[PDB]
Amino acid sequence: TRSSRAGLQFPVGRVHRLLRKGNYAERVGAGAPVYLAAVLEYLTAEILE
DNA sequence: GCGCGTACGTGCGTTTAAGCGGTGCTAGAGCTGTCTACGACCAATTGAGCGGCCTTCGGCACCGGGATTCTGATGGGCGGCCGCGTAT
Repeated sequence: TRSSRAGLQFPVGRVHRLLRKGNYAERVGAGAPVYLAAVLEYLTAEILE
């Protein structure tokens, strides 16, 4: 389930919703919620340490 | 302020390559046309997430008890007080 299937530490089923409610393009590409959680986690980790 | 030094502006001549308009070629943008996959939407169920509320062990810095070391009144014995004092 999202983190699982994706294999990330970030919420994949949270940024998908905001990107569709922000109202960016007409519909949303399937690519992004998942990809978009990934880089975010990556940045998150780069600072903490 | 002043004074020394030199580098950077202004000139001419030499030189080098942009800009002009001439043609040719085909690549890659733009259009166009059909399919269908993927995202929005509506539904119903489920647990991740937020407020509300209070947890426990480890680490900084203040602490604890027991043997041991150093200071003080005590005391017999060898010496010195020279000055009042009794005896012949």
